[PDB]
Amino acid sequence: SANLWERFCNWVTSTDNRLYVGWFGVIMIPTLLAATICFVIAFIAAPPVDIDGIREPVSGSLLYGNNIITGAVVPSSNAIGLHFYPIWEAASLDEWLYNGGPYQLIIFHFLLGASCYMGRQWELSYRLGMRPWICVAYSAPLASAFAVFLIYPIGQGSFSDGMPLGISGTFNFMIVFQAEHNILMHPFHQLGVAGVFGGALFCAMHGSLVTSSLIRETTETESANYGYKFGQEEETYNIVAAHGYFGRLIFQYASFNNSRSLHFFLAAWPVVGVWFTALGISTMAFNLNGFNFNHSVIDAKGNVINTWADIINRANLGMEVMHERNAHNFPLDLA
Amino acid sequence: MEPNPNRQPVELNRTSLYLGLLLILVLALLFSSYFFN
Amino acid sequence: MEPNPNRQPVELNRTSLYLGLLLILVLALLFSSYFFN
Amino acid sequence: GWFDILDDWLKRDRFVFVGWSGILLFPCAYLALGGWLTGTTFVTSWYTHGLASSYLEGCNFLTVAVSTPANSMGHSLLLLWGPEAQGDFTRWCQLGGLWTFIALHGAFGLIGFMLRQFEIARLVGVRPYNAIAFSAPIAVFVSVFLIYPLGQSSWFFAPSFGVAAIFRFLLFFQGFHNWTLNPFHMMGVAGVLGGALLCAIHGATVENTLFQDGEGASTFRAFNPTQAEETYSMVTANRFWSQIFGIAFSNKRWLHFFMLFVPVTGLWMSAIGVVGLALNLRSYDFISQEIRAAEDPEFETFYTKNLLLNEGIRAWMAPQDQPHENFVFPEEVLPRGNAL
Amino acid sequence: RIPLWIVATVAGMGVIVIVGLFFYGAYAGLGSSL
Amino acid sequence: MEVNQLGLIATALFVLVPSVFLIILYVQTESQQK
Amino acid sequence: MEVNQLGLIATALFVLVPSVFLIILYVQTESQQK
Amino acid sequence: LLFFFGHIWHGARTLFRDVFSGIDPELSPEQV
Amino acid sequence: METITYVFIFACIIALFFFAIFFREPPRITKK
Amino acid sequence: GLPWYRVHTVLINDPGRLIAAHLMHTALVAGWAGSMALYELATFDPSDPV
Amino acid sequence: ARRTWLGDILRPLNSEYGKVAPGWGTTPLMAVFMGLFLVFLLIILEIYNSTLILDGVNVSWKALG
Amino acid sequence: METLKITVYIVVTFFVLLFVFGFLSGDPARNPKRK
Amino acid sequence: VSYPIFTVRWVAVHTLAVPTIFFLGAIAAMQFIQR
Amino acid sequence: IAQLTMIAMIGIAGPMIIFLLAVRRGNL
Amino acid sequence: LSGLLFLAACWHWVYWDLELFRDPRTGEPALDLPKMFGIHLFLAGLLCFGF
Amino acid sequence: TITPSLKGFFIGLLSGAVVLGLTFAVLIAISQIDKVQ
Amino acid sequence: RSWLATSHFVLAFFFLVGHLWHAGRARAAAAGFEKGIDRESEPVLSMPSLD
Amino acid sequence: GTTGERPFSDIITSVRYWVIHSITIPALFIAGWLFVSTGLAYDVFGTPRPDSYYAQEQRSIPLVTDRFEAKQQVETFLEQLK
Amino acid sequence: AGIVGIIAGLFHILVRPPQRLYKALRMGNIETVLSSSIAAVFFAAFVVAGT
Ligand code: CLA
Ligand code: CLA
Ligand code: CLA
Ligand SMILES: C=Cc1c(C)c2cc3nc(c4c5[nH]c(cc6nc(cc1[nH]2)C(C)=C6CC)c(C)c5C(=O)[C@@H]4C(=O)OC)[C@@H](CCC(=O)OC/C=C(\C)CCC[C@H](C)CCC[C@H](C)CCCC(C)C)[C@@H]3C
Ligand SMILES: CCCCCCCCCCCCCCCC(=O)OC[C@H](CO[C@@H]1O[C@H](CS(=O)(=O)O)[C@@H](O)[C@H](O)[C@H]1O)OC(=O)CCCCCCCCCCCCCCC
Ligand SMILES: CC1=C(/C=C/C(C)=C/C=C/C(C)=C/C=C/C=C(C)/C=C/C=C(C)/C=C/C2=C(C)CCCC2(C)C)C(C)(C)CCC1
Ligand SMILES: CC1=C(/C=C/C(C)=C/C=C/C(C)=C/C=C/C=C(C)/C=C/C=C(C)/C=C/C2=C(C)CCCC2(C)C)C(C)(C)CCC1
Ligand SMILES: [Cl-]
Ligand SMILES: [Fe+2]
Repeated sequence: SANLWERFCNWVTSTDNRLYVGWFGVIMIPTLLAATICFVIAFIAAPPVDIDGIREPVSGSLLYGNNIITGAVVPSSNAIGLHFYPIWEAASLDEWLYNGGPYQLIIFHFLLGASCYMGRQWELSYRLGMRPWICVAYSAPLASAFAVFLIYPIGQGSFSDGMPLGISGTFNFMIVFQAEHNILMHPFHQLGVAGVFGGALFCAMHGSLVTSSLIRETTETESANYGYKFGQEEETYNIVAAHGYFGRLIFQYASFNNSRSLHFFLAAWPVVGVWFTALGISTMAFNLNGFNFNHSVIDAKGNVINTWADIINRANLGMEVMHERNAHNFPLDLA
Repeated sequence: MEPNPNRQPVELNRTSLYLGLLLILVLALLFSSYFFN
Repeated sequence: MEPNPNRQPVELNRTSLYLGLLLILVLALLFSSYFFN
Repeated sequence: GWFDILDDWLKRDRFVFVGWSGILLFPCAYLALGGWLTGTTFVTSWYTHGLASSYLEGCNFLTVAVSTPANSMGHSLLLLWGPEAQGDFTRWCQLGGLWTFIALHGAFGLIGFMLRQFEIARLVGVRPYNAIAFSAPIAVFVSVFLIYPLGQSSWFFAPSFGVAAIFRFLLFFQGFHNWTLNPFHMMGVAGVLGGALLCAIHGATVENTLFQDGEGASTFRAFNPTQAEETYSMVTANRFWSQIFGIAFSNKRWLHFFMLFVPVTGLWMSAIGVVGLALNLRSYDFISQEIRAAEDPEFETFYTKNLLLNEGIRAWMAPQDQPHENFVFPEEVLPRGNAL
Repeated sequence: RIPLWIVATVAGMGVIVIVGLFFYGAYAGLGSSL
Repeated sequence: MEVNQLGLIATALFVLVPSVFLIILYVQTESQQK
Repeated sequence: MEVNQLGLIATALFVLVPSVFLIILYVQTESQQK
Repeated sequence: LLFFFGHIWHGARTLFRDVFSGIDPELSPEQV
Repeated sequence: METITYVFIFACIIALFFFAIFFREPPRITKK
Repeated sequence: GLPWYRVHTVLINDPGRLIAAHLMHTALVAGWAGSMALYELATFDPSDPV
Repeated sequence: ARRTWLGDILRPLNSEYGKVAPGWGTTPLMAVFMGLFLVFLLIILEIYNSTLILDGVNVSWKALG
Repeated sequence: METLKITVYIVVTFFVLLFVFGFLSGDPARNPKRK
Repeated sequence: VSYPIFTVRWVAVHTLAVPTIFFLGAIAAMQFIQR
Repeated sequence: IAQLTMIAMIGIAGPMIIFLLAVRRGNL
Repeated sequence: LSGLLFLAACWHWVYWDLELFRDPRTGEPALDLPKMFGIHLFLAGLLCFGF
Repeated sequence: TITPSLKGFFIGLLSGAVVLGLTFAVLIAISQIDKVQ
Repeated sequence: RSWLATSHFVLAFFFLVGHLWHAGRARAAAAGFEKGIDRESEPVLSMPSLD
Repeated sequence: GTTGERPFSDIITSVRYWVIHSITIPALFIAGWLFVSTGLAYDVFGTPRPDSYYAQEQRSIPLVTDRFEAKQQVETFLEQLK
Repeated sequence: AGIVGIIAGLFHILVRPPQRLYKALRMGNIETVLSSSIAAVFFAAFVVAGT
């Protein structure tokens, strides 16, 4: 034995593994297995959770009357707030499942692993001699999960205010958010949808332009895909014919001819846009909300002349006035 | 009869099968809720 | 890996398909009544 | 023959390619963009929605909009010289004629534009997959700004052209159609969200798997505009993802077609969902859920919770959002939780 | 011949000025709240 | 009438599954070169 | 619970039928000589 | 609305049958 | 009955996942 | 060979089997019509047109 | 090939394959009915949309009996 | 229950050590060229 | 070269340039309206 | 009242200290 | 009518190579679309009228 | 006969043709003023 | 407290990205490939197929 | 890489251009300004002036309630000194 | 429409397609009869949905 530990480190770091369990992986792989296994069990058999700390259990598991679309893993109690609630902090599991214990076990392990997943997306790139930064693109979707699962709860003072782990549970997070923060009227969110819409747009743009300008090497009755072999030397499409068409669609200088400048833009746009959307949720986690143009334009006498901004406010009040029915005892919603 | 000369063989690679099944399964996971309504 | 040398191809002729289906269908026509009971 | 001479001129390679298509595109496209920019700053929505909607009144880039016509108008095309406006321009403006103007014009502008793509493609001799793709945005515009209101009582319920005026369209669909719970809308987002991923991921994958073809750090100059070798290691990319994600591309032709499919299929699904929302054939509820919620007062899911949010949205918005209904909801009838 | 870099920085400030006038107008105009 | 709820799916899967099996084979046989 | 009776068979056939389709092809592809 | 796409697809595939399967040579673009 | 149906499909997707990652067609270079 | 979504191109210029195809289609559409009717007649209640 | 009774009787109707008229043939004449059809549709459309009213034509469930 | 705490803690220490003593083990070295 | 003046590009450029400024001027004036 | 007078000068100051350099041509 | 169209579909499948589809000139499969359209359209209008 | 809305229809049907006219007028003209080959 | 907290989270965040970015470059700069994969000696091409 | 049009760069730099546009650009500007400041815009687009949303007492909205007699109905709304 | 349909039919049975068109609308290529038919079929569709 060349030295056990020396070998161990050579295996872990080995680039000959089907799946690159890295150094970050050593933390990732266990944390992600705990999160997934706990989730799957929760989502299927977990019992009702008193999310709002007002003894009014919300069942979100299949076996307890839910389906895929409605079902979810409910956030820890509001009675717990930001307190750490590990299994060994409960008199029993029965108490732990009632106070939304699983939620924390899941969010913490996931966020942890999902971070190492980024750390790994660097490591392998290092071990393979390729440039880094790929992990920096993945920093945007991660920074969102963080914003939605940890930053917002820290800011709002409770994990019960974090986004639930489910379809409908997510829609709840949105509808309520909008009511309390008016996100649609916030610059960061708008940049977010710009990045996402734009992304999908450009994704279609590139995708189409390229596939449409492929050099013919296929039969009339043979998949146009076969005209490419894994491990080619030259390109499989006429990037000069591509630019030729797109340059005429709009106008020459408003078109890419440099594949490298194209692909940077292709990556830069969404990542930057999503970065801001993540900063939006993380900023509005401290109650710095969207623009409030309520009763702005008023007439010569003082009457209030409504704008679409006001019609939005009514829709918002409805959400405000109806969310968490029995949870409020006082006039102002400061939590 | 004369062997019709307009026929070609049909193909579906392994990846396509996978890509296929993934689509069918997930669609089923998406619509089952509304089927049971 | 070495291409395992124990494999043979599988075959099902057209008649067998027919004889097969005939069996499946008629069995279904025989047990469906008891399935719906 | 003049035709071929007319042709000749049009298909001439200028700075801004005109083409046959242009005879349709440019007139509309400009009028559409123009009408918006006009209304956005000058025309009001007082006589139409009892709302200030232009800079001239005090609205800012967010609150401005070209609001839909009254509900009285119905599905009227509202022509400047039609029974409503009667040739008069000012009246036309006050009756929301500028909406059907922008709508119908812009509509043709999108036809022309796709035709352009089709026409320019042919000339340059490339495949029209840029045209196929652009069908998705058409479907959306067609289904949302035309098909949808065509199923409702009138144009009044179509999305008004404006930033904020679109946010209420969103909130409305939630409150009234419970749109987020619709299978087709979900597919929609799955496509746009998933499409914005492919965009990002592929871009980053390329920039960080590039070969060195220069001695500088800013590798942008190091690119060969005249094909030849692949500018990035497709073979390295494959191994990367194959070890970090478990799955990875290995046929640029497929990887790129996939990038067309995902966001275009998504938008198409989101369209169908709305085409159903026209007839109000929504995906509002789950019957099995409601039945148990009726008999059993302790059964609560994140679904039931949401429906209550909708109830509030409808009750508190409907009054000033649907003026033509002269709604009057006494404070005591207004649904409300405790304290709030 | 007018040096490009000057055409820009002049047309540039010129925009910051007009767009800034808009931002001032938000606390005085009709778009106010007072 | 007052039949079994699972009767329909029991009969359906009883027909499809094995028929589907055969067809998979036949077609894979049928397409073997030479 | 109070679900749709046909929900089960609707989901079953929705999964089987098209999956079965693909499989029939793949296997027939897979077994073509050379 | 679904059939529209069919039209746009088949239409394209008829006027571009030649360039189907792919393209080929030359480098002309920006010069009439 | 419904629960069973939901879990089944899920279990089927995970099965797929496995096969997709560990039983794909080996990606062959140049001579493909 | 042919991708799954192209199997029907085997008719693009075989007028015979193209007619054979549209005949089968028409058969199914006519067949559906006939049998969808019977389904309605087996469940429609004429007891009250009001 | 395979001739048949019916096949021969129908042989003429299908034979003039690539036969085209020369130049711009009937095109211009066609382009007139086309413009007429376009106007025709716009009329019946605008009538249904009550944009073009015509005493005698009452576009409602009424005017019926 | 007080046990589970102990066990978890141990388990997490293990992996966290493996992680630090890992990158410490001259990680820059591990790569294609210059090292 | 001997470039021309009035061209198609010119036309286009102006259809957008001329109105724009006319609007930017209009809007700029609005910043002073009151009550 | 109108301290825009200030901004203006200190604003044209920045480009000036490089403009004078385009004149005296050197070290940019 | 469905059962008959079925049988018909079968016959037209087996006897696919009728001469009627082969162009006398090129001796290869061909259909004179322009004239067909005329024929069909005539029958349509003729039936439309009757209806 | 010839109702106000019918008069408006002509006004729009006529004002439209004009636009098509002047457009194709200008076009056909400028088109035949350069295109050498 | 709202102003400070938000401004500083944005800054703090982007800096963590800044970190990743400059740390990823430094590791590639050191070992020497922060400018592309050596066309000739392509590391991946010398590693056994996992397939 | 080129077409007939005179390279913008040259034009945006030609002293001739500015000699033209120093006049043209501000012209259009001052025009649009006047369009608003002279109250003309208000009449071209029937847009209410700050003192023309409601009548002094009324607090109701002038909602157009029928298509065909809309224009007529709108005119009447201007009547009540609205 | 029936009569006009009968008339129009005869025309197309007699008059042939102008070279210019036959070339433009790639006639004598059945996959274009489809492209046009579908366009009509969905046109018909959008109308019946409205009525
Ligand atoms: C007027 C009807 C019509 C007809 C006759 C055709 C005919 C054809 N199309 Mg097609 N098409 C149509 C409408 C039509 N299309 C529409 C409306 C769309 C848009 C949605 C498309 C989109 C389309 C695409 C994208 C493609 C074709 C292709 C083809 C050709 C190969 C067909 C193939 O092998 O499919 C194979 C069919 C199957 C094995 C899969 C069918 C699975 C379906 C989706 C499940 C639903 C089945 C269900 C019974 C359908 C109900 C019918 C409903 C309308 C009532 C063929 C000539 C292909 C071609 O061009 O090849 C080069 C091709 O790529 N078509
Ligand atoms: C023997 C001939 C025949 C007859 C008499 C009928 C009769 C009938 N069929 Mg029917 N059918 C037939 C053949 C026939 N079918 C065939 C061969 C099929 C298979 C394709 C069907 C499939 C079928 C279905 C699926 C259905 C019927 C239905 C019906 C009934 C309702 C009729 C209806 O409203 O039509 C509606 C007629 C139209 C669709 C209008 C067609 C006009 C199109 C849009 C124009 C085409 C464009 C044209 C070429 C332009 C040129 C025209 C020119 C003059 C300008 C009716 C009893 C319905 C019924 O209630 O069920 C029993 C029904 O659902 N049939
Ligand atoms: C070529 C591009 C184009 C297109 C497609 C359109 C299209 C349209 N415009 Mg329009 N427009 C354009 C350019 C264009 N515009 C331009 C450049 C301007 C600026 C001048 C305008 C200004 C404008 C205004 C101000 C308005 C429209 C409107 C409209 C819409 C309804 C108008 C209508 O009913 O037409 C009718 C169609 C015709 C006139 C075509 C007739 C063609 C035939 C072949 C000629 C036959 C003539 C002959 C005399 C008839 C004999 C029959 C006999 C029995 C009498 C329509 C969508 C209206 C609208 O938006 O309402 C909401 C509207 O108010 N447009
Ligand atoms: C809201 C998000 C969104 C916007 C703003 C957008 C915008 C655009 N997309 C284009 C293209 C595309 N988008 C594509 C896929 C996608 N596009 C998506 C989403 C968007 N795409 C998504 C999600 C996809 C994935 C399916 C493709 C494949 C293309 C193109 O090929 C094309 C392009 O060239 O890309 C660069 C350009 C077409 C320009 C044109 O036709 O002018 C001519 C027509 C005009 C000017 C008339 C428009 C009239 C419209 C209908 C009325 C607008 C009303 C006002 C003017 C606007 C203000 C109203 C708002 C305030 C609400 C244009 C920049
Ligand atoms: C509380 C602590 C609990 C500790 C648990 C006990 C230790 C772990 C036992 C693992 C048993 C399972 C074996 C798995 C086999 C395998 O993965 O492929 C076998 C390959 C080949 O391994 C290679 O296999 C070789 C042997 S052979 O090829 O398999 O014969 C071997 O020589 C080589 O070293 C090896 O790298 O494994 C690898 O490539 C190494 C990466 C392993 C990644 C682990 C899973 C990652 C999960 C990420 C999170 C996902 C979340 C959930 C999503 C669904
Ligand atoms: C309506 C109508 C019409 C038309 C008209 C027209 C055509 C107009 C045009 C108009 C126009 C054409 C306008 C324009 C405007 C524009 C503007 C007003 C702009 C502004 C802008 C700005 C403000 C900018 C900003 C910005 C951005 C956005 C980015 C960032 C940076 C900056 C800040 C620069 C007619 C008569 C035919 C008929 C009747 C109807
Ligand atoms: C042979 C013969 C005969 C018989 C015949 C018969 C008996 C027939 C039958 C037939 C039939 C009986 C047919 C049927 C058909 C059906 C169909 C064809 C259907 C279809 C359907 C569909 C396709 C659907 C779809 C869907 C779904 C599923 C869901 C979603 C939605 C939709 C709608 C899409 C006689 C004796 C007369 C004599 C002569 C010979
Ligand atoms: Cl709630
Ligand atoms: Fe790419």
